[PDB]
Amino acid sequence: SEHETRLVANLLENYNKVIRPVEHHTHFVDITVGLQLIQLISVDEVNQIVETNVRLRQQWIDVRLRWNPADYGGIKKIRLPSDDVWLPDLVLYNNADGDFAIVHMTKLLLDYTGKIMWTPPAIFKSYCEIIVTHFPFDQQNCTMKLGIWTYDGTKVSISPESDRPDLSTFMESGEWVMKDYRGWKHWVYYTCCPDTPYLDITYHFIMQRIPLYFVVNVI
Amino acid sequence: SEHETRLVANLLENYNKVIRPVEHHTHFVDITVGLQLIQLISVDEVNQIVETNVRLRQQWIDVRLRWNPADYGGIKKIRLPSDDVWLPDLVLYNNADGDFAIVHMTKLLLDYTGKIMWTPPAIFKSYCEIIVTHFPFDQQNCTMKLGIWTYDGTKVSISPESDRPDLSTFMESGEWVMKDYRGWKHWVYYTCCPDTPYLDITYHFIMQRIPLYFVVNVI
Amino acid sequence: NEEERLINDLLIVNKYNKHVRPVKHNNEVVNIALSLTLSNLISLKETDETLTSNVWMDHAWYDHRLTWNASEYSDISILRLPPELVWIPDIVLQNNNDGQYHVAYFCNVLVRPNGYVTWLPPAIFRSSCPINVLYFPFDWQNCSLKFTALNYDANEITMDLMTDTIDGKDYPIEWIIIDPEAFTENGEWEIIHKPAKKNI
Amino acid sequence: RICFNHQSSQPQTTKTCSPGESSCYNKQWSDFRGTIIERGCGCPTVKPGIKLSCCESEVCNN
Amino acid sequence: ENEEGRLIEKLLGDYDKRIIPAKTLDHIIDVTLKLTLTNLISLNEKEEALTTNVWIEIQWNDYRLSWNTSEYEGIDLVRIPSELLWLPDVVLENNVDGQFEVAYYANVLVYNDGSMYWLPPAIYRSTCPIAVTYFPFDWQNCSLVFRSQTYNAHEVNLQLSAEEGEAVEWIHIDPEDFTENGEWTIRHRPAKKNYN
Amino acid sequence: SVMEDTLLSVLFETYNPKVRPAQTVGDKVTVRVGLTLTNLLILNEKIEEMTTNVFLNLAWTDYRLQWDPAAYEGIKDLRIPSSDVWQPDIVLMNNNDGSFEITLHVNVLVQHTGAVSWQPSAIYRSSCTIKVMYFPFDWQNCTMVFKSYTYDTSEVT
Ligand SMILES: *[C@@H]1O[C@H](CO)[C@@H](O[C@@H]2O[C@H](CO)[C@@H](O[C@@H]3O[C@H](CO[C@H]4O[C@H](CO[C@H]5O[C@H](CO)[C@@H](O)[C@H](O)[C@@H]5O[C@H]5O[C@H](CO)[C@@H](O)[C@H](O)[C@@H]5O)[C@@H](O)[C@H](O[C@H]5O[C@H](CO)[C@@H](O)[C@H](O)[C@@H]5O)[C@@H]4O)[C@@H](O)[C@H](O[C@H]4O[C@H](CO)[C@@H](O)[C@H](O)[C@@H]4O[C@H]4O[C@H](CO)[C@@H](O)[C@H](O)[C@@H]4O)[C@@H]3O)[C@H](O)[C@H]2NC(C)=O)[C@H](O)[C@H]1NC(C)=O
Ligand SMILES: *[C@@H]1O[C@H](CO)[C@@H](O[C@@H]2O[C@H](CO)[C@@H](O[C@@H]3O[C@H](CO[C@H]4O[C@H](CO[C@H]5O[C@H](CO)[C@@H](O)[C@H](O)[C@@H]5O[C@H]5O[C@H](CO)[C@@H](O)[C@H](O)[C@@H]5O)[C@@H](O)[C@H](O[C@H]5O[C@H](CO)[C@@H](O)[C@H](O)[C@@H]5O)[C@@H]4O)[C@@H](O)[C@H](O[C@H]4O[C@H](CO)[C@@H](O)[C@H](O)[C@@H]4O[C@H]4O[C@H](CO)[C@@H](O)[C@H](O)[C@@H]4O)[C@@H]3O)[C@H](O)[C@H]2NC(C)=O)[C@H](O)[C@H]1NC(C)=O
Ligand SMILES: *[C@@H]1O[C@H](CO)[C@@H](O)[C@H](O)[C@H]1NC(C)=O
Ligand SMILES: *[C@@H]1O[C@H](CO)[C@@H](O)[C@H](O)[C@H]1NC(C)=O
Repeated sequence: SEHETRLVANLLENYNKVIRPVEHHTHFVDITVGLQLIQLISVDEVNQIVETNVRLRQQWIDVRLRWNPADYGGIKKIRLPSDDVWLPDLVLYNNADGDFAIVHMTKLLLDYTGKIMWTPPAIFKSYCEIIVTHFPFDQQNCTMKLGIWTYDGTKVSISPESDRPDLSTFMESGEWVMKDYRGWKHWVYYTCCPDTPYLDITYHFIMQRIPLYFVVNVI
Repeated sequence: SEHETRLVANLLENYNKVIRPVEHHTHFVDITVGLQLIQLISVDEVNQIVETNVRLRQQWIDVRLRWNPADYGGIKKIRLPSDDVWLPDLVLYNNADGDFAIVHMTKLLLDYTGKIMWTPPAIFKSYCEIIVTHFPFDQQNCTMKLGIWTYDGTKVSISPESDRPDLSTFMESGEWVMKDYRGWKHWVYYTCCPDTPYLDITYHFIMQRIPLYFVVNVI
Repeated sequence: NEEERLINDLLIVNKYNKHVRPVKHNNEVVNIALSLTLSNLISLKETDETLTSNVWMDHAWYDHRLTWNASEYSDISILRLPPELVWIPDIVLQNNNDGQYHVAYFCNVLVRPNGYVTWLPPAIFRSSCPINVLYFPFDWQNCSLKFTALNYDANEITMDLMTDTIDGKDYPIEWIIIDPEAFTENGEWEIIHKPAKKNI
Repeated sequence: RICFNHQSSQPQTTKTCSPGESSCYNKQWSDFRGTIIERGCGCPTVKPGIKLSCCESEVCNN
Repeated sequence: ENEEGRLIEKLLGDYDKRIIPAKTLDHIIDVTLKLTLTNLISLNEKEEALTTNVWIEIQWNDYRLSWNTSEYEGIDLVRIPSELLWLPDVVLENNVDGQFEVAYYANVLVYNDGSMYWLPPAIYRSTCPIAVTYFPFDWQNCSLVFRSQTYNAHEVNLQLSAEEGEAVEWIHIDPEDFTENGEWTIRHRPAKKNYN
Repeated sequence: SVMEDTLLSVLFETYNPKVRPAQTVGDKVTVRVGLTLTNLLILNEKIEEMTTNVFLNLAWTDYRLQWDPAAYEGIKDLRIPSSDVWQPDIVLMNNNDGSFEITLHVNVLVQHTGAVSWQPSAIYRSSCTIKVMYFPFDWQNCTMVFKSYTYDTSEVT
């Protein structure tokens, strides 16, 4: 505690959470993004909205947050608050009526090399188109488009952590079955700016409905 | 350049927003109150609640907030946040389940003489005796009672800005017709304190119902 | 104005700490007298089992640090202070149904030269009231608002009922207060009894 | 069978279409940030806000 | 070292965000706004409220936030959190709830000449009275009214955006990515500057 | 009380509530997690949710909040606002809304030995799966999972 106290005082002395973590303005900061699906809360077929309970795992290096364990009694990891350091402004582009950014400012893990791992919770309300041609035997393809709001791919780069979401701790639904899920990263160039890419990771979930309630209650 | 920055820095340097704007503690500050009705949102006849969108116009003088334009390049008006200066605590006494005081802390206008004009928005949810003897052809008299919560009429005096509420920007309703509206100021004395008056302005609105939805749907 | 000088002597000069009980020795108790005024009864929803009410709670205590001599500061005999600068008693509704334990509007406190402090914040409370349906629709219900001090133990803070005076004598206020002239009755519920009790 | 497949104002790049494909397209539209051009193989169906062109020659979708 | 730190600490030092950036006494701030509809969520006919998800683009000029790139190695653009800067108080006036402001306070792009590009997303619940004569075969005319909550026409001049010399007198809708509502089809999306 | 002000000034002179109290690098903190149920409010079956009024009962030791009572005229305990001390991030992990943390931030009770007891209150909405085979003659098995969001086994026990 005493060593950690001194360490956190020496780490936040001349730090400014407004500037990107790069050694030169020409480099970019690489952020490894990953999505953990925990619960499927709802599917509104009228308003076309899907509500999910997720974890937004985010890893990146902050080269100003590093120390030397020998000078602090051997400490190699600490838990700083997240409002104390620079964070990426990841926004859900296809948000419908919830929160665009993260609002639960949970603590983050920091090792002596400056590598940061932050894993805050979030309720995602996404605008999902609902084809109803085959209801109650319908399959839906719902997406979650994520990206950096104010920066381009030359200043802040994002890259998926795995080829497909993490559903290892997924709570079974009762109305829906998860058939497939994948994440794809896209590069977008505009006619105005010839060599500036705009990046986004899009996760999709192919959802099959369980048609027992509606067969026993309506058909 | 720098004239209005120097002005606001010299006005808030040794200011204390906790003390009333009076030269001597025995005097009072006069506040001109006015109500602008913008839309009638709803009328709950069961819970006996009327919901309105209003602006609470408030004028008063702060004799310490004054300057001389010649020494500040001719400025005669400025816009200051409302949390920076002393404000009156006007409360809706007949509130039902909304907010008692103002919560939108909008900017206010300040003249070089110290005259202040503050006009914040508010959703008023008022309690109202609803008479249903003649429903759906019923007339309602609904009031909004306003007063200073923690001060008596010897420290903070209030006075209505006009005899009738301001309905110049009133959005027509669809269910109600405005027949008459008027505001009255009251003085109340208690036996325990012979010469201490308690003040309140009460605005009333006489509303007639349009009986068509209930003629075609129930009669 | 001499209020600025008084309030600066009280709060800044005397290094007032608002996270310390108003007592000279740690072993004494702060007596807080409490009252409740019903402004209006909004609803008693039988399906949710929730009473909604508009009440004005009324506190009174003593702070020996908020004392002055009127003769030495003009003749100031009363003072208004924001609740976020002085120590206040945190009394919460324990049987609420939502996450609203506190009053709604943190109004000013009034202080007199002897150190007597008064505070009347208004509040909207949603409380749990189990419904007896045995005689519905000719039922009468018994709803209660239970108030507790969860920041100090009974050896440090004592709750009491407030007192009045008729002819030089004191009596406790064992009831909810209702203005008989500014009260609009509820469309479905009429009040029969409204007692108040300090329970050990 | 050979089309351009670069986007917007990127350096030129080509692709070989599948056997039996004879066309080349050029989609243009504007989003909140600017204008995007999509060049590829075939002739697809586009929503009623896109400037679609199709050509049956070779490297004629620029 | 991110030169951007030197630069931003030079800018935000000696900067008061309460003060309108009017250069001289009779200087009006030209505030240029443009709307982009993302989703039409609903139109409640029992509450006469339109719910929408819009990205409003707001541009203006702050003479205090200008610099010379040669002294800062060529940096010509920087991102500053909106809560540290002076903002025009552009709000939705005809809201049914009390939500005047935007939802996400995004960063502001500041260029070396003082140009400010701010694109905050918002969720709005406007008021539009329903015409019921032809229900359910009806069409509705619903408006979104934007004003400044603090400044008058002697202080700021609200205008619409002009791209390539031609004004943008319409709501912008992405033809490729826009998902249609489910019950409502958008026929017209005009925009105009009005005076009372 | 002057002696209480003095004691508080002494204690919180260099105290940082962000740092976990590990006297030696490698030590773990022992947290005791209890629960007192005040009212089981609802078990909504249309959203698979359970609302309860509860007191959490947490206890741990902070070696930094120690003092000799004889040097402070016999003060043996202190009621301190909860935001001034270090607290473990004990949260409800299986909540159905997005409310992990507690609602009412009561004062902590700190004893001269460093023993910290915190009894906060909350209106929690937890998710439990409903077995819908014998409804309405059914019995349910709803749980409440309580762990630290940030610290793991290598840090707290
Ligand atoms: C449910 O709904 C879902 C959402 O709607 C839906 O998801 C969609 O799924 C499909 C798959 O079924 C996805 O399609 C795939 O997308 C991949 C990613 O596409 C983006 O990235 C491409 C690559 O960009 C890099 O490389 C370019 C050169 O190749 C450069 O020009 C770029 O600058 C960029 O370079 C960077 O990376 C390089 C390597 O990483 C590196 O060298 C370089 O230095 C730099 O760092 C882009 O090309 C692509 O852009 C194209 O598409 C957009 C429109 O989407 C156009 O506007 C553009 O003009 C452009 O044409 C994207 O930005 C693709 O890689 C992948 O392509 C491969 O497969 C397709 C199959 O049709 C081939 O045609 C293609 O040639 C590729 O082939 C190669 O791989 C395949 C196996 O994968 C194999 O045949 C063989 O190995 C071959 O070589 C593919 O198109 C789609 O993106 C999803 N949409 C989303 C998520 O929105 C889902 O299907 C639905 N489910 C249902 C209905 O069941
Ligand atoms: C819908 O619902 C609405 C709400 O329920 C309902 O609203 C009600 O409408 C009626 C009208 O229809 C309102 O009634 C009027 O109220 C006025 C305001 O009353 C208050 O102020 C009075 C004045 O107080 C000053 O003067 C006193 C001496 O005269 C002093 O003692 C005071 O201290 C005070 O002095 C201060 O000001 C002086 C001058 O400004 C100054 O010299 C001095 O130094 C100091 O600064 C009070 O007297 C009065 O108190 C009386 O009433 C309350 C009850 O309300 C009692 O409890 C008190 O004991 C006391 O008796 C109030 O506090 C009144 O002025 C006005 O009275 C005049 O008209 C009535 C008509 O009946 C006469 O009886 C009365 O004598 C007055 O005569 C006037 O006659 C003409 C004008 O008509 C004029 O020539 C003459 O000079 C004089 O002015 C009247 O009663 C009522 O207040 C509303 N209630 C509300 C808002 O809650 C509405 O009607 C409904 N709509 C429907 C159903 O259609
Ligand atoms: C209050 O101050 C006056 C002025 O000095 C003094 O005469 C009086 O005795 C003081 N009262 C008390 C109770 O100390
Ligand atoms: C910008 O700074 C450089 C020095 O690095 C100077 O040479 C140049 O003249 C400056 N430009 C202006 C417009 O002052």
